[PDB]
Amino acid sequence: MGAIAKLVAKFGWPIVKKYYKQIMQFIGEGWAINKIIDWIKKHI
Repeated sequence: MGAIAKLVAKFGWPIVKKYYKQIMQFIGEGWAINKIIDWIKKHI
């Protein structure tokens, strides 16, 4: 528990919904907790 929420409390609800096709799409494999974070911020 707490896979996508990690990006919500960090970035924002409306900020994760835009990159939901990537974040949740990555975790499905075996990403880390220090990846999706630096990833989103890097994109935006």
